[PDB]
Amino acid sequence: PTVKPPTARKFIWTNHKFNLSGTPQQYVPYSTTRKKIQEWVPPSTPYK
Amino acid sequence: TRPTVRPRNDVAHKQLSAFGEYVAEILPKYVQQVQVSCFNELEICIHPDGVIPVLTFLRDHSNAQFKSLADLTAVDIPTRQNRFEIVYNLLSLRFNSRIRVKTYTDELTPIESSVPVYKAANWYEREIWDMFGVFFANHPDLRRILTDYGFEGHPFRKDFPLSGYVELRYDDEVKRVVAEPVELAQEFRKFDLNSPWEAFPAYRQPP
Amino acid sequence: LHHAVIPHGKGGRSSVSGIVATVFGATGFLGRYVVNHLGRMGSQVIVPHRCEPYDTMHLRPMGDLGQIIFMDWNGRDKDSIRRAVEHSSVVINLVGREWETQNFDFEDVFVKIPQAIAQVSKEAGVEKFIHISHLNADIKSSSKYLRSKAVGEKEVRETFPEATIIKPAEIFGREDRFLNYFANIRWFGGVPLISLGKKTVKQPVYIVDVTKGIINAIKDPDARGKTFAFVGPSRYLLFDLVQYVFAVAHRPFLPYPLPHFAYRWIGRLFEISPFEPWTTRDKVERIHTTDKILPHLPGLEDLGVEATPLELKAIEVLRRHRTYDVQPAKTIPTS
Amino acid sequence: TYKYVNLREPSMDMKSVTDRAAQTLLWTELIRGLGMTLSYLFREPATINYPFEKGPLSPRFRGEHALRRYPSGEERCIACKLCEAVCPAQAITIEAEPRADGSRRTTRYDIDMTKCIYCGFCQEACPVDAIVEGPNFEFSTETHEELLYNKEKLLNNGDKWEAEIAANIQADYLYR
Amino acid sequence: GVRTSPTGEKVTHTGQVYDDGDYRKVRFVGRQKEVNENFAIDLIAEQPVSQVGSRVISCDGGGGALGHPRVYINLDKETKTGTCGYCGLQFRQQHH
Amino acid sequence: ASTSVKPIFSRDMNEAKRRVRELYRAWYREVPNTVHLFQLDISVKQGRDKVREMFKKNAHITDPRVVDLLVIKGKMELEETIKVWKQRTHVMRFFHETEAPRPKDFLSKFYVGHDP
Amino acid sequence: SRGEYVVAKLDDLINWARRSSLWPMTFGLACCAVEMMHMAAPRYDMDRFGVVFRASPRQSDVMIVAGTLTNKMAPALRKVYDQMPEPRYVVSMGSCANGGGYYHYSYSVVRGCDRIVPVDIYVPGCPPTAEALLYGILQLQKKIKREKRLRIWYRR
Ligand SMILES: NC(=O)C1=CN([C@@H]2O[C@H](COP(=O)(O)OP(=O)(O)OC[C@H]3O[C@@H](n4cnc5c(N)ncnc54)[C@H](OP(=O)(O)O)[C@@H]3O)[C@@H](O)[C@H]2O)C=CC1
Ligand code: SF4
Ligand code: SF4
Ligand code: SF4
Ligand SMILES: [Zn+2]
Repeated sequence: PTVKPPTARKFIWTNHKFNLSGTPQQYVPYSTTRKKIQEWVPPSTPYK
Repeated sequence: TRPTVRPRNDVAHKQLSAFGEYVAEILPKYVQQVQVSCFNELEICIHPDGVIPVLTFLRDHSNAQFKSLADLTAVDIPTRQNRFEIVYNLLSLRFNSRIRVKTYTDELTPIESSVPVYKAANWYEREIWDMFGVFFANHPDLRRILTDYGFEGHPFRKDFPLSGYVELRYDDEVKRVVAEPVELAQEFRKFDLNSPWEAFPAYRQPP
Repeated sequence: LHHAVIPHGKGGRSSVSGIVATVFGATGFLGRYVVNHLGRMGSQVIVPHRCEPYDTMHLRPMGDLGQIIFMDWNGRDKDSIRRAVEHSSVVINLVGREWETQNFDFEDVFVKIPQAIAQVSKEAGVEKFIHISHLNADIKSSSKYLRSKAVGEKEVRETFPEATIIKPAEIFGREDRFLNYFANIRWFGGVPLISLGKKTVKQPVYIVDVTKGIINAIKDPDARGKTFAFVGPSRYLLFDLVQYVFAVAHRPFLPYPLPHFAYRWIGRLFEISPFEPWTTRDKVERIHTTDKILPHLPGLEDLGVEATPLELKAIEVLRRHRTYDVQPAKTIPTS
Repeated sequence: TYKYVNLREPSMDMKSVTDRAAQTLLWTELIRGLGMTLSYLFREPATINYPFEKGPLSPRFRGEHALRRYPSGEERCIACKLCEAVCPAQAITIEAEPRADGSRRTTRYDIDMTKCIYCGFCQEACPVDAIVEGPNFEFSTETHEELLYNKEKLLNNGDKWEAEIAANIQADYLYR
Repeated sequence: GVRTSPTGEKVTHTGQVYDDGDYRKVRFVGRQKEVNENFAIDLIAEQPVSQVGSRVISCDGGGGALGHPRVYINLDKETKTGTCGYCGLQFRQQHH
Repeated sequence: ASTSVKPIFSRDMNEAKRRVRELYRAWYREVPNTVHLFQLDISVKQGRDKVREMFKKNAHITDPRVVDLLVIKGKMELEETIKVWKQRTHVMRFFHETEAPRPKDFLSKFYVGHDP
Repeated sequence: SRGEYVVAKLDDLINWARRSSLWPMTFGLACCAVEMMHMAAPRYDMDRFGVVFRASPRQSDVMIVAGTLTNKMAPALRKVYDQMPEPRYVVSMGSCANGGGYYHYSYSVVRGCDRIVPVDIYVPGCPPTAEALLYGILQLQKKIKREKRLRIWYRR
């Protein structure tokens, strides 16, 4: 890298992080999509 | 020559057509159809009663000498009355040629075991039984070879589902490995890939 | 509530049962069966554990990916308790111990800790709370184990009124300390017993029956604010019951009497062990205490569970003790 | 053409027969084998000093999948689903919808790194060089759930390894 | 950019966030939620609109074979700009 | 000619039943040896009732060829138990000890899910 | 000296001995066993870390599952695991063992060895390089180095 530095991009990490398994910084999977079916909400006023 | 097209060998196409006729003239009682493919392979289609006669002739005759059984397998076609097509692939070191012999059966009709002709058929026939459920009569030792003990069904049948019917797991309560109905965390996704446009007009069927 | 968790599927390993449960003391004998039954149907199980993570490894294969979640908790730390219960719909308390340690005594584990869980669960909004008392709990008992059980059984019933208190008899199973207890006495030659085992009647219950009872109490709306008594189907004398165990294990049986005071004296000797003591003065009290009869409390049959005889599953537990058909012991008819 | 491997006729003269008697009694060919192992005792071993030294690799190495960006910062993926169609293990799952600005972008991009066979077909099918297999091969985990990557984990990898990923693609794209 | 929900959990660039009473949040206790901090929709909005002097312009994403398939964009409408369907860059015709 | 087919072992149901009974006797006399070699937790009576249940399922077959196959599979399943090619897990798979009971009535099925 | 100080140092002595003498029992089931052999080969030489090439099931501290676990093989695996003297760790090597990999949707494959036995480390790849399995083994060593068995017993 000293002789041939890499191309610079504003989105590249500046601080490299090592393997984080087994620490509070570990990756936890989850769904990235939002809810598909919306549920009806009953009215809040009594009908009689 | 055309750099991208496989060349044709018309010499070997004429020699395999002569021998196919030669076989059908000697065993009219069994041969139902002989065809030679466009890449020079010979197929002898027979009645299932001629498995032992036809194979014995091809192994022992002085102009055939097919002394090696390359492979024996089955193919499942649900649309035929006899679903299962049994295929014998043979080799001849004397004449440096190969030949394919095919017969048929169904779930309940047995076929004669070929172990007397080829000792190689012992394990192949167990595999056809285990995976397709075709019973081979007079087999010295017929039983499941590839599937698990107590397995129900024949997994290579076209109607057997890909993921099966049961899955294994370790249960702590009973201190052993148990079998349970299969539930998948991600269902296998089915892709409809076939294009609605004809690819090959040479193989078109009558309407 | 906007909506419940809406169970989906066929009740298998990858289904969703709609049960998000926090099990305290899930690394012991009883929790190893509750977590399995919760994970076998596709439940979210939060397991707060105090021990080394290596000692919770047997719980990982009991659920699908992401269904078993482990946290650190401290018995006297309220914040740690809160983290484990604020996402749950049911909390199950299995914390207990058969001996007093340097840092925890029977008061700490059976009164203060169960009270902290109940109070924090109420403040966090949990709906169902299940506490595990003892059948022989009584403030007038010679065992300090059973006296603290009674005090905790009340402070829980006051902090969380809609709690489902389960009071089982001595449980027997593969990892129990009840039948496995009357088989290691062989290492000391003979089998001491108070009054030769007479005058004591026990009603032991099967581990799986107690576990199936706990699960059905979570799913039954008619178990809130109610107390149960999980007892086996038969009552035996402490003598013939021990006689049966040695028969199944196929070991020599030399029952000789020993007075009450002498048993305590040898009880104190084992208590000096800094590890799990083989026996303790308190343990001797409960082993020689007669199991009570409380007909006014619902039992297993009210939750749909059929009690399992000790004869059908005694061999399962004592198979290991055999070196290299047994006649069933006598029972006490209900008058 | 063919050759015989074991078709020699041993001579039966006295000198030859005595040669095999000395071999039988004095263990000549066994001591010839001890000498070969002695030579290896004085050869420099081939061991490398991992983790301070690493085994050589090449720009074509196939490791941890990752999602790349354009030099402007916009994602390269346009949710075409060619990679999802070609993946022989069905390890990829994708969902897409119009973005707030109207772009064709994914809302889900998961790779199951336990179904994946690390074959490289996903990066051959991609028309915009979005999904690549990077050079990282040290990413073992302690739980099964950490190996189910979602779009956030894959975009973090791309930002993390872009400096090395770009240089490798520069070195090999003329062969593709 | 990343904005946090009233309960303190970050929102991803797809709009995902667990509601306050969702039991699934327990997976983040003693752990973290992986969120990428470089929102692509914001990054491409900072790029200047490129002025050109032709009716039709072509985009390949830059880098030649390292970009995206080459597409031609029509700039006849002055009400809006021409946007590339692949990389999101914008082009405009110079006063005609 | 359509209904004329090749047999497997038995030419009619009367001969087929002979093979069914001989197979049943083989299974009946093996349960005590099976419950002992595998150190099962079931009793011999429970073992012999499971054999009875398995035979009862296929009691409505009227095709001699089908009955021959059921006997062939039974003899194969028997040879695995005698020679201890199975293991305790395989033998106990006939009992389903780790599967919760599934309701058979309409109302119970209605409460849990959509399957009929 | 304090009791909390002696236990801390005793924990470091038992951890040091255990992580410096990992004797693995390798279940070589499929192609992943080949890469495991290259870890024992001269290039990487697992033996120089204290990790012996081959160990019997009763003399072993770690089980490496390298290949596809089928339904006909699962009971044999659990039996070998139950007979390993403790402490015992399991390393899952390759996509087949982690989650079933290329045969995930097969009728005769267990979808991940972690539903038959507990797993401590997952090594991804198909197959993982011999330098990737070695990285996993050294990651199990550090995990054993963080164990605090004695420091938790002293606080009971
Ligand atoms: N076992 C039986 O026969 C009977 C059981 N019960 C009651 O059921 C419950 C379950 O007991 P059981 O599982 O069978 O036996 P165990 O002793 O094996 O279970 C005890 C559990 O409680 C935990 N525990 C003990 N002290 C503490 C503490 N200060 N802080 C946190 N956790 C602690 C233990 O965690 P760790 O292991 O990490 O120390 C362990 O998980 C008990 O409350 C018991 O009184 C009542 C009647 C019969
Ligand atoms: S490397 Fe192959 S198997 Fe793995 S995600 Fe890419 S296409 Fe799928
Ligand atoms: S092939 Fe490339 S552009 Fe298409 S969906 Fe996959 S990653 Fe996105
Ligand atoms: S993970 Fe890959 S290399 Fe390993 S056994 Fe499976 S297919 Fe073979
Ligand atoms: Zn563009």
